[PDB]
Amino acid sequence: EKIIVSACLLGQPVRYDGQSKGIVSNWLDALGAEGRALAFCPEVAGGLPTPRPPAERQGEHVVTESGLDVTAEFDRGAELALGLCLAQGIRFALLKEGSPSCGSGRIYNGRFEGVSMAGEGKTTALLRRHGIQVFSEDQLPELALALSLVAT
Ligand code: SF4
Ligand SMILES: [Cl-]
Ligand SMILES: [Cl-]
Repeated sequence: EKIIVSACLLGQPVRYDGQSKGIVSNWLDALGAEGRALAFCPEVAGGLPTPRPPAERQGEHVVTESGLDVTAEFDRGAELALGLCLAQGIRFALLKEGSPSCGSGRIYNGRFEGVSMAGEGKTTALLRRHGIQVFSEDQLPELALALSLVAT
């Protein structure tokens, strides 16, 4: 029935630079109009401000370029995303690609050099570990299908 969605994909200005990543989708707009797309930002939920410095995963740690360790906030935001899914009975997530929290197919490599690698963010990894299917904004058709199959 409902899905959890990265708040930036819904146009909320919660990105590290205060920007949004609002996607153009008639389907996502309709889902939101029905009260079925729950906005959530793991980094803001975890206690990080907006704006905030860029961060990259370095294995299980998440750090900024200056070496500040923000894993505590990233892990809290991931656990709150899981908590919202369990409370609302959500089995699907639409999360922002490339993010150290929301990435699902790729993330930055931890070297702060603009290089991506195959991998997932901290929130995606925890949701997948608990049986929640995570799709990126590049997989809207697949997500829409997965949600429609259980409708009747
Ligand atoms: S943590 Fe996820 S939802 Fe929040 S701004 Fe970053 S990519 Fe978007
Ligand atoms: Cl960006
Ligand atoms: Cl990106």
